[PDB]
Amino acid sequence: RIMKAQALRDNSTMGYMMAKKHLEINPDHPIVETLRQKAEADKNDKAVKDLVVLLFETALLSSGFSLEDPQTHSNRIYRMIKLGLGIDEDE
Amino acid sequence: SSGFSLEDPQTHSNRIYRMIKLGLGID
Amino acid sequence: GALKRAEELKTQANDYFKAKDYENAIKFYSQAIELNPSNAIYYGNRSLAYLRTECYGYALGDATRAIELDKKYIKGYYRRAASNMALGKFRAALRDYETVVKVKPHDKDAKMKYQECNKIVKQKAFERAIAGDEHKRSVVDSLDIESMTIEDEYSGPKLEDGKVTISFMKELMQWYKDQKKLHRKCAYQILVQVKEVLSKLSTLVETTLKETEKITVCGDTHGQFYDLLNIFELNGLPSETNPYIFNGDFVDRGSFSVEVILTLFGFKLLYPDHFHLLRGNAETDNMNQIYGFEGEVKAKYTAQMYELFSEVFEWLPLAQCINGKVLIMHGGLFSEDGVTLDDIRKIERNRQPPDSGPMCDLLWSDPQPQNGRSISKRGVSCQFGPDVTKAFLEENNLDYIIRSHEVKAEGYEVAHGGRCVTVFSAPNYCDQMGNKASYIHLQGSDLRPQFHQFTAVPH
Amino acid sequence: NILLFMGYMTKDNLAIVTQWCEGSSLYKHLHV
Ligand SMILES: [Mn+2]
Ligand SMILES: [Mn+2]
Repeated sequence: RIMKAQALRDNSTMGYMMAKKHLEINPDHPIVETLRQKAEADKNDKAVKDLVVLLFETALLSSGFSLEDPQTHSNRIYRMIKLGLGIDEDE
Repeated sequence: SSGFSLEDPQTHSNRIYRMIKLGLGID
Repeated sequence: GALKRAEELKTQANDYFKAKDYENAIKFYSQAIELNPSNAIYYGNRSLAYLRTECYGYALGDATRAIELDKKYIKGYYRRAASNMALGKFRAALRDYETVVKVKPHDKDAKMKYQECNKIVKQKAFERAIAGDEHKRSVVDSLDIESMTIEDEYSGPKLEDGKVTISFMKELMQWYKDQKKLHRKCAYQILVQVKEVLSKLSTLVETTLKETEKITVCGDTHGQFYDLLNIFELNGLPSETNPYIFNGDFVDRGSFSVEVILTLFGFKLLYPDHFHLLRGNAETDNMNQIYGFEGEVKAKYTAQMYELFSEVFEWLPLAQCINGKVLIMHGGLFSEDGVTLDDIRKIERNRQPPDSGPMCDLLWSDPQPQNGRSISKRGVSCQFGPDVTKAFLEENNLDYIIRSHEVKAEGYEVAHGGRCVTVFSAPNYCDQMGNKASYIHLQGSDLRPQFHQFTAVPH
Repeated sequence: NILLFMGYMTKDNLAIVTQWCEGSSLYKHLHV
């Protein structure tokens, strides 16, 4: 975060100095254990691929990393808001 | 969306983990 | 009135349905409708036998008829909902179930089935909301070609989305005699069209060469157009009368390599049926970087051009089979003799080649004199002598295999117990061979490699 | 007459603090 804001710094070396991301899961946690059961039920369910990506972006943000494009993210939110807010027009 | 950071990113993620739990039917 | 026997028929048919005597139930149900065409109950219970037998087409039909015939048959809507759940018609199931329950609150209820419907649609709605994964916005979204910004500093003719005229292609070859380059909107537009055609072509190309027809086959070019300039001029331009096949290795090195694929991709649009391009074995981003082709692109154009060239390049096929009798590959033989033609059609494109399995048998196998099999390195698991090929060629009905990995004195050799052949297009390939080159000529009447000797050495 | 708003006369600080890479030793890149 600090490096990306240095007004006069040469950023051509960012591909070298940025670290690779590791993901840690809490196995004792509800969402994670139900995700195990659903992933075991069918490995290729696109809903598991959707849920895993939504969890990943949320974790990324709370861990201090900027999102690559925040509009993708906000749009997922605006769709979940509709579902709870009682929009009968699904369109 | 506008480029501001959050004052505490945890409260925001918790609102997400609640919607996710309701959507899945966990609680 | 006919109701007297329709009562017996429906009774006997409900008793047959309960007794699992389904054919007899359906017959006596049909006969009850033959005596009363408009009793909604008969269509109701007939639709239940059609749930039980999975005769769903007439579950849907007779459930609809039952309700059309009596709009106040509440339990008809209920049985329609049962049909809808069996068949996934979820919104209709909710509406039917809601009506039934408010009319009939109960304990052995319609409402467990309504709660199953509720739980299913709740999760499916959540899945529709969190769904990305239709995610494939194009490399060229916002249609950069239709942003105009035309220049014609080259005095270039407009090249349409229709097939590029031969007259320009001849001019383009002259623009290489003169070290001159295409305009960007035309270049983007051809790369879009090239993607669109190439991505649909089979991952193994299949072609039948008639007895009276002859094909000229080409090998590694190392991104120098001079050699193909001459063969096109020498063996006939690559028109329908010169159905060339090129064994890739164009971005193998960079020198005129943009210009090489840029002309080949021009010709491929004009004669797609006759002109066939494979992927070479020195061809991935990894070598596009090492030999500076990525730099040529980034010098001549902004980096999005390299993303489009990456997309375009990723659709190249690995192999071609002539008459089901000759198989063209880059590297050499498969790790086992059991490799089967439809399993080759099931190889997954839109990935880099691996260092194991059929894709780097096709690119990085590397035939020997000595009999057996190699161990995993060099973009590979295995490389070979004759013995596995005796058994491989017997599965698929092949005669011999064509390869383009290795330089040889006359531009070719027939090798591998006589079951394999070499070819390539560049004479003086490298620091590694000062070779002559050749083109294989193949006739449907005579597939023994025949040759054109190419001594036109650049550099 | 009024307490009028002041568009604040801002300052732009372009100071630098050096950063250095703990790069691989020759041993590490050669044998590891
Ligand atoms: Mn090559
Ligand atoms: Mn090679």
